[PDB]
Amino acid sequence: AKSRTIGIIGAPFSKGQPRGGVEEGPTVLRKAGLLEKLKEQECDVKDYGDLPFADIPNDSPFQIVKNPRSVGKASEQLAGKVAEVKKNGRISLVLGGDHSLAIGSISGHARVHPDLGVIWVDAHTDINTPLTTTSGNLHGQPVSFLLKELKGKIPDVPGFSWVTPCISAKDIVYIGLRDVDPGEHYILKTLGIKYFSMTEVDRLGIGKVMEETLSYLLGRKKRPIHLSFDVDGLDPSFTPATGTPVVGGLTYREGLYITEEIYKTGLLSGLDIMEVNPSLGKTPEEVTRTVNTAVAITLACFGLAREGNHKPIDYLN
Amino acid sequence: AKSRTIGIIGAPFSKGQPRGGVEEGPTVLRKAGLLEKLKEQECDVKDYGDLPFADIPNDSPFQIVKNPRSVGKASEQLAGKVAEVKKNGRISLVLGGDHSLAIGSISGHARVHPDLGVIWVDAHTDINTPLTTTSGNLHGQPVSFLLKELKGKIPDVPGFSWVTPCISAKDIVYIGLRDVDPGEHYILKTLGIKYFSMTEVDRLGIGKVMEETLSYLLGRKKRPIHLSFDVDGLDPSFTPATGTPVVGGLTYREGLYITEEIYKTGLLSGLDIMEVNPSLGKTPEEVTRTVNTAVAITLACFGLAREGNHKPIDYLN
Amino acid sequence: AKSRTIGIIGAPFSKGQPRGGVEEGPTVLRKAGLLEKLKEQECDVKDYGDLPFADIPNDSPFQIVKNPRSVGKASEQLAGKVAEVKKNGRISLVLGGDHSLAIGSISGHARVHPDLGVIWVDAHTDINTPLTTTSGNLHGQPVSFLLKELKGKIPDVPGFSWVTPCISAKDIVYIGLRDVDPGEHYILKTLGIKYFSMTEVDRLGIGKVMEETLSYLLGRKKRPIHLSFDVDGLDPSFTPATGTPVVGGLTYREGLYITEEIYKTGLLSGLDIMEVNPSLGKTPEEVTRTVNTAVAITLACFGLAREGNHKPIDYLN
Amino acid sequence: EIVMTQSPATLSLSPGERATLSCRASQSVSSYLAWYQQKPGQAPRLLIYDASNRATGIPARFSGSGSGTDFTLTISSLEPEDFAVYYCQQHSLLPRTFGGGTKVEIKRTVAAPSVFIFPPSDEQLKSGTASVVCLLNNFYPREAKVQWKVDNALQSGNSQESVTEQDSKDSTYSLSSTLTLSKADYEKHKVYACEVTHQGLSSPVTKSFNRGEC
Amino acid sequence: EIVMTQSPATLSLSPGERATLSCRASQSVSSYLAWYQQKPGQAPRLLIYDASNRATGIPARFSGSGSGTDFTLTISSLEPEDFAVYYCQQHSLLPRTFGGGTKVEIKRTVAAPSVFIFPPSDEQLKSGTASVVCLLNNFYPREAKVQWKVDNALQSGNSQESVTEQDSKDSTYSLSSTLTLSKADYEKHKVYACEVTHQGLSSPVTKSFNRGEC
Amino acid sequence: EIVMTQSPATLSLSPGERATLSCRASQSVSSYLAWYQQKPGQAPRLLIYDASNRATGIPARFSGSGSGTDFTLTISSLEPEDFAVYYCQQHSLLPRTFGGGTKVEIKRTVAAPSVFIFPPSDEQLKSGTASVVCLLNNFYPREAKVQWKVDNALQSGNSQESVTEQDSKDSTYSLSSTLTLSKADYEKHKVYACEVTHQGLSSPVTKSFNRGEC
Ligand SMILES: [Mn+2]
Ligand SMILES: [Mn+2]
Ligand SMILES: [Mn+2]
Repeated sequence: AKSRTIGIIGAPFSKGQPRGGVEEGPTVLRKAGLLEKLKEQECDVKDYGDLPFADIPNDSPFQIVKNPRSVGKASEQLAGKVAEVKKNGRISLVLGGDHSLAIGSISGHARVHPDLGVIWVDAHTDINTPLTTTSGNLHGQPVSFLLKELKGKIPDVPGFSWVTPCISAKDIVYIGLRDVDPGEHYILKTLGIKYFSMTEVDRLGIGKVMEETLSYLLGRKKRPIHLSFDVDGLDPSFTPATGTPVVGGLTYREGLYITEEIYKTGLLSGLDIMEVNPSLGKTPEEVTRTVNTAVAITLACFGLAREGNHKPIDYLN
Repeated sequence: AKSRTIGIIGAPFSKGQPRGGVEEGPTVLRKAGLLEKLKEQECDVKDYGDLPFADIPNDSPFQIVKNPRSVGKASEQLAGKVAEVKKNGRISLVLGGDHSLAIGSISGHARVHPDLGVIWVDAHTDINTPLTTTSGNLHGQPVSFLLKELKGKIPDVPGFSWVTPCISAKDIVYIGLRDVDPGEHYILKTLGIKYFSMTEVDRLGIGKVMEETLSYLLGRKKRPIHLSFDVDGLDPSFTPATGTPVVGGLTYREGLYITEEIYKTGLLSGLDIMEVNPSLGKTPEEVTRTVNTAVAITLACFGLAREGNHKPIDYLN
Repeated sequence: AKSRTIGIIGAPFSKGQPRGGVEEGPTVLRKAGLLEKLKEQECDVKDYGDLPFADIPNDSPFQIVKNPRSVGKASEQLAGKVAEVKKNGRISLVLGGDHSLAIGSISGHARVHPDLGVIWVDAHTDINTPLTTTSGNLHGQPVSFLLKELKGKIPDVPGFSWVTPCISAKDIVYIGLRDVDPGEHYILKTLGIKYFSMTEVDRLGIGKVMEETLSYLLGRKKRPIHLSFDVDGLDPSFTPATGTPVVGGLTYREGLYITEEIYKTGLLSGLDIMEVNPSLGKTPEEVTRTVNTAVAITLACFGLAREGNHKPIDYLN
Repeated sequence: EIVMTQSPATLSLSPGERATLSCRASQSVSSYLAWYQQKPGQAPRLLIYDASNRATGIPARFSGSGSGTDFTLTISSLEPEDFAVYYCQQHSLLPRTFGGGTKVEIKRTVAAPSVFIFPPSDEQLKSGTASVVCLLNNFYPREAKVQWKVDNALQSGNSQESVTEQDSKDSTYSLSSTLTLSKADYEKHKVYACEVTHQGLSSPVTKSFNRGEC
Repeated sequence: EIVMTQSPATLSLSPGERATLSCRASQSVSSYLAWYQQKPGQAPRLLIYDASNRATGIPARFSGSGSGTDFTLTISSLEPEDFAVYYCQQHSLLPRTFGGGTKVEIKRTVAAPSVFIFPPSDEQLKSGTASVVCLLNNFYPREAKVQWKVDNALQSGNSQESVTEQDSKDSTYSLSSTLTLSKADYEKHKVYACEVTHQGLSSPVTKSFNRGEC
Repeated sequence: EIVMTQSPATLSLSPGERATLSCRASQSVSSYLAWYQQKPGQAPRLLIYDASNRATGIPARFSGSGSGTDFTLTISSLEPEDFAVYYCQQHSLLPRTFGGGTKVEIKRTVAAPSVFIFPPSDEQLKSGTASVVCLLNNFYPREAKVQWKVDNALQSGNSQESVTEQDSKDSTYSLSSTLTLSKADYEKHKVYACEVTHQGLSSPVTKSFNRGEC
């Protein structure tokens, strides 16, 4: 169909976060066999392989921001690949990896659809600047490069000269905030970005939150929706093998309801699955649950309803 | 009272499912001492023992459906026993075992109360035919024998000639659906059966779902209600020792709220507790949690409110 | 500020409950470093040390009530200390320990604020008398000494002659009831005390329950609020190292939402954290989760919102 | 952990009539176990899948019964290609216990081993060791003994035996206890006798030599 | 894992006045432990349940104190039926450590063992073994020695001893070191002396025989 | 558990030019490991923190490269205070494997040990033991042998050796195998020779005495 027409982009990338091991994100998810789990239902599955990311040894850092240039080269390569696969009319499934990849993901998606919107599901806002950071890790700084309102507030980071800020403060909705920096919360209150922390989800319920989210983004104008997802926004009871484990996250049922409502919009146009670290699994059972969680999220993004799904023909024959 | 007047039926039965071990369902639950946990409050506890289920060695299968005749003999024996104990004016507590027992449970209950309704709480619809199955396991096929709308669609299964389809498509409400076959979802959309998957529960909340359930079943006419329950509909964090573990189930609090609202109706007339497998416990702790979960569900069916319960006399004496 | 101005009172006390080990409640929480976790945000942290509780060897019991006099001496010492630190205009953070300490906590708070209210978050009502008890443990009997309606119904317990019943039946709201005695439920229905068991929370959602709670207590008159908290009201998946583990408790997200709404009132005037037993941890991981849970509850009581918090200055500099 | 006890430990049958086999369970499996065909040096092969019903290309003769404690496996029409170690194995209980082993032999007659002791080589004396090898060969059944005699001293522990499979041709067996000694203990003695006691032997046959004879 | 140290290891008291006992904790139990009456060959019985308060049919004389590190157990009015191994045991900390053992003996006087060595039987020489048994009998206290002498060779390790309980009648003891030897080492020697050193003995008493004498 | 293999096992360099060191990873660490300065008897000290970039007060000469399997550590301007055991250690994978050890020695020339055997004291004969101590002293490198000879019997196992560190002054070494015997085995022999084989020695030097000579 128009929905569940998939270009698969694997990015075995880790250089925007400290703990190496999310390079085996697409490796484990492909050996979890997301492709075959799509191929039952009417999915136009087409992988495009993994991207060859060069290793620049002289990736000289910024003041606090470390590894700018290899990350910028990675996201520029990924922006080309995402724009390429969205020329195909597919839905850009990109998965890594960490949030630094989402820069080029949203970039190449905005090259095709400049009118997009972002649902950034994450424990964090990841809205840090090079100035307002504490770690300098670019997986904590993807969003600030992509916001038009932080133009001039973004320093000239080596490797991100190609980056064009493509969305506005109204173009993005956060869901799942429970680990927010004072700089992050100050910027969030500064730009007036619509968000949904764990407080409002516990207040309204996940149905009312998803209702208000789709009313905010698609109630004005039906536009392509780029769900960019972090696994730590779900509770680490389900996803302990994530890079930034923060307790008190969303439930597995809640995330499945989110992705089912996104599929029932049908305006999903790009999916980003990051922070998948099998090396942070204390048991392989932890890895197994986390990977199955991410796969089931992706399947419910591409039509796997919990109520059941069938090919529209008679079965009583 | 009229409520919590219990006939206890244990069925150490496994032949409708593959994994042997749910024969020690009534064994463990009785050695969990559900009787004494009823005997504090005003429960007319009366066990009727376990049923002697014959072992037919020549239980020749159907095409895909395996062991038809011993299962049919089991449910016919159980239909006689359920009709017997509902002649006593009691509430038919039946517990096994697997969903194949619920055929004879609803059968003997409909022999006494033909106007009943079924709340089938389960991860599955279990609405499979002999034709539309993938396993042929009759615990995946109890409901199809009991539906009047599938008359003619049910093949002549050896051992189920006594089975009369007793309820309509409007007579049953599913709660907890998260593992539904395409054949099952097609039949569910075909007959227009009222249901509540995990999507609508995450939308409305368990209070609104139970409200709409009792409005659908008892808002028209006050009729005897046969809650038939599966433990896998609750989340396997609470019940890992079930036959069909499917993640993302209902919470323990939600199931207790369901059973408390059912007790506050007072029209509960028959309870079925199936898929209790202590052999699938990886630890005995898993078995302990699952058994305590099922017992607490049964106690909240028979009046154990979380808010507290007392004999209606003065205690300040 | 006026809020988050803290007097810290540690009470290494256990003699109102059987299982020794909650004496290392303030020891572990202070070596968990709640002080430094307050000192980021604008907290006037001032510890007042631990209280020296005398060991009376001739603590002759009542009929069922055991250790009356050392517990009464403990709560009288604590009532003096709580009244002392509420003369300082601070917010009385008291933490132990068990519910017997909450007697003197509410006592010394009512010495300063006789118009207070109590949010008793607990799995239990703990409203038992010396007559209507089953254990005689005073952590199951704190509330009955503090209720004006049980005057005369309270026997003359040795060591509690100083105790003045300070609140009414309308002055207190229970949240989290799932283990209620028949005597407790009879008294609860007798006095008409507003409460919220797990049934009504599963019905209304934690947002509606907190809304109705603040409407009941502060909708009439803005008054100082003494949140007295038990960790067992939260689910033992998060807090297994509690003295009275009862399954089916509140979620960690729900308790954080409760404490965030309490901070957004700003009328929080005294906090009690009891039943912290590191010796009941089967693993040190259990102790770690439970302690981090209690600390995060306290931080969200003192302003740590999940949505994020910042000092009200510019960060884009 | 339901113990599966196979009632024939081994079996020997010159090819012929019903050679029915048996396995008992410690509990009630109730027709939920399978039969297997571990051939020597081979992967096992499924014979019966659920106590009967003759799985997927089994030829004509391999029925079985049970339901539900003591199960049978009927080898009715023997067909001597079917000489393999057979296995009951429960499945519908964890963990999934196998049977014991049902080595099916051939029952020709009881024959005598042609016993041949062999001195160690002088090349082994160049190695500083000594291994005396006492044959048994072309006999039936495996029920034999070897009693080493080192200037007539009943020794063991220095001796490793070696059991041939039953031959397809003559259904025989061959043994070799290997009295591995040091060269020093070898030089201490000459009379290296090998008392072999077998059923086909009328006597305990003591095959001997002297150190330096052959 | 709070170590419970009982300050009397054992005790001996001819029946009389206060025979108070002691147990110390490694931490502050604070009146949360109990006292026990493990009689010999019997199930233990509760004496004091929480540091005092004289549990449920204890007769007249078994008070105790503590609160909260070093606890006491007063045996004030001895009553010699009460000769049993006693136990403090903490409870309100996991895991629940017991005490050490408080064997209460009787303090008659120090007596001498009537020492009787015994040759192994010739029936034991028919068994191919030999066990020489050296008595001690009717003495006090248990503080004794046995030094076996095999043609006057101080040996041990081949000898297992055996301690009677203190008698109700005469409060005595009886020992038997059992010099279990091979028959071969038995045949090597004759003078089988048993140097017994006890406090009731004035000397190290060496009870001997010769192999083949008695 | 990525194995970190340091390609120089040890190194010896009289102080001078580039003394670059190497460590290899079992996987791709990709510039996420560090270099360390465990001095003898000291706490380790960070040299390089992420494959380069010369951590926080490192003087002038301690660059390195890598990215991302086989990493280098350049000791370019040797500075002989820097003689320490060096360590690569991965970090961005759990668990966090260290390297092997990079003992940096000094390469003066190969010298001969001044070998001195020492009898046990008669005070040790008063202790009922005997330990014969054979020196090696003032040599290079550590590659030596000691073959004890007890009336010329090649023995070991009763001998513990002892390796000095390389001296700051003369860069030498000193060994002492300590032939610890019983007094009984000591009294059995006199000729207590110590065959020392070292590269600075032209011969296997056998330093001897007689029991009771010195
Ligand atoms: Mn994130
Ligand atoms: Mn089911
Ligand atoms: Mn409580």
